[PDB]
Amino acid sequence: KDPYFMKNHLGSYECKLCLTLHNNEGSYLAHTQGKKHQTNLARRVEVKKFVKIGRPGYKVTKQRDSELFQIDYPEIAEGIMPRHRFMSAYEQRIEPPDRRWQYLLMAAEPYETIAFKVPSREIDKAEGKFWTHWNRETKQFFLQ
Amino acid sequence: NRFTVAELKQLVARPDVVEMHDVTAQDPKLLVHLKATRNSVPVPRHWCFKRKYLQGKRGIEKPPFELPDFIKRTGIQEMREALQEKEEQKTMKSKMREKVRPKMGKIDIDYQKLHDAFFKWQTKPKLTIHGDLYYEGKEFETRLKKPGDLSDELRISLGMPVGPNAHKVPPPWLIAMQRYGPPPSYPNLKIPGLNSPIPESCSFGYHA
Amino acid sequence: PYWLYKLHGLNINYNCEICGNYTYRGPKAFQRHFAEWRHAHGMRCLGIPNTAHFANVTQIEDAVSLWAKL
Amino acid sequence: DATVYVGGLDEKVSEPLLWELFLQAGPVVNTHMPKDRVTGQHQGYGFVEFLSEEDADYAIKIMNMIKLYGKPIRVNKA
RNA sequence: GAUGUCAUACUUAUC
Repeated sequence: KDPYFMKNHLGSYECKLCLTLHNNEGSYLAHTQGKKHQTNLARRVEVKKFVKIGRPGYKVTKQRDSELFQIDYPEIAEGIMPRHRFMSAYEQRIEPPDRRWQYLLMAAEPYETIAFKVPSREIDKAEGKFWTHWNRETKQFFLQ
Repeated sequence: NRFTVAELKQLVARPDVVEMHDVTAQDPKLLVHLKATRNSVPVPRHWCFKRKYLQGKRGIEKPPFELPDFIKRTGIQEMREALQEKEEQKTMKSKMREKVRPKMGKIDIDYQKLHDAFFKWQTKPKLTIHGDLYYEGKEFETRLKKPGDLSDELRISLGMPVGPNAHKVPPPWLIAMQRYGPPPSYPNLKIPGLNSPIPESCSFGYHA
Repeated sequence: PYWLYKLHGLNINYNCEICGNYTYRGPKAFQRHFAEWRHAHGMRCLGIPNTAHFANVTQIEDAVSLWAKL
Repeated sequence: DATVYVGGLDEKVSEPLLWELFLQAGPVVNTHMPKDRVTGQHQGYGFVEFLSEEDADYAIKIMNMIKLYGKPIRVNKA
């Protein structure tokens, strides 16, 4: 099984390892033994479906600070922290018109997501690890 | 005696036709005048090689034959392939027995279909000009595009369905063209949604 | 190998004064590198555009004279 | 200043396809795609040199949301 | 790519 000897479109034999040609069949088998042929041979989804959704009543309180929202949540009995994220109003269930604002929504696993619309462009940061906290001893979330 | 390439380029009115090998010839001015003529043909590139234009496509794959539509519309190629498949399975005794009592009527497709294919169904091939010469890599250089237009392969690779509506048929980068403005490299370029009507210019670009 | 370098015209020192007096080990290699990005970036510092008339141009003064003559 | 580096492209992308993709924002003078001659495959990066630096900067700043074969293509100044 | 000895194969309606 020689991977270099092939048949051309003229009824001959071609060796692509040394780039040689052979007319008859006796010259292709005799071209493997030699110095040039030897030199050429030597050179070469689960967590989303199991999440319970009961949609309880959230308790969010906003306060205009100057240099902050506080959400009171029940005991979740788990290490999963509620995540906050800022999204646009273009994606909705009914797609209502004149929706060109942004909304910061906080979502948890045993509870529903609470969303607050922000008319301003950029007045704060919606990062989870920058200006957010979640006290598990009192079970209260703070977003600044 | 022999001038350099810079003097031959400055003396001749067309310095683009001057080469490095023409400076050491017997007549640089006559060669510069003959190479920069109107109906002149350049020299082939195989005159300075070392393979005589026949040792390049040694191991490269090549098709055996490219049959046209007029020769393939007569059914002679399938009959020839069937005869070659039937003749390759016969042994020496079957080839020696067919020489004394041969079997007539191998194909017998038609008699006037070939004349109608060569006279009425004749198609003109894709010819070329007399100045366009041939080279070794001329059969593989097929890369030799327009602003405002997109091909089917580029639209399939980028995922942009071309339609009559200007909602998704322009690419989503063109909104950046709504942010910064028109490109300075093409002042006469017209894009739909910014400086062209959306139902009128359905080609997603026009060079006016 | 020495025979493949002697038959193809390699192992010959050539000086190119356009791209900072660089060295080239072949006439065909220098002709291939003349229509390249390095020679174009070297010629763009002097203000000469990348055209076909300055293909065989080596010196900076001859290239400047060819750019001023056109 | 007139050359922009385009990265994040797949191996199935070709040089005429990249030229037709780059010609939508401006005429490119040259396009260099470094590829290995041993395997015959691209490296996923290329350099497009235009006729001016402002057109190359506009093509680099206008190709920040281009997606080819599911992969986002990044354009930077070089 | 060149040299020097052997083999294979082809063309010019050669005899």
